[PDB]
Amino acid sequence: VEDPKDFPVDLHAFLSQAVFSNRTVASFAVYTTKEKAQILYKKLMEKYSVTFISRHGFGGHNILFFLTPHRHRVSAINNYCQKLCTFSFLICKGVNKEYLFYSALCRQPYAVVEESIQGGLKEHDFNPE
Repeated sequence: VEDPKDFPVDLHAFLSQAVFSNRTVASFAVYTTKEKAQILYKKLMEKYSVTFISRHGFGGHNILFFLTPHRHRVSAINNYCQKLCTFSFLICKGVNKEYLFYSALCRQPYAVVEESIQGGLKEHDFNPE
């Protein structure tokens, strides 16, 4: 069983593929092992002063979703996360459709493991589609 090379395909519409873009953004996702995500949940929370972070389970792996008070390049966030990894896989992309992405991670086949605001994010926390 090979490690994933991208996020699951049911999330593709919500993610930015432009991983080398030098525009700064404020919503990110990471797909990695349960072990790395447990650690990164707290480390990213502190490093980037996140306004929200959640950790979700899928197929033996985890996905982190987080929002930041300041904008960052995806490559900077990826660089920080990759420092924890040698053999463990880790995919990091910007999230274009914040609430749609988070809400997909709160329905099967995904499960919320922990999140930083009690009750999570609300649809009304973002503009309507």
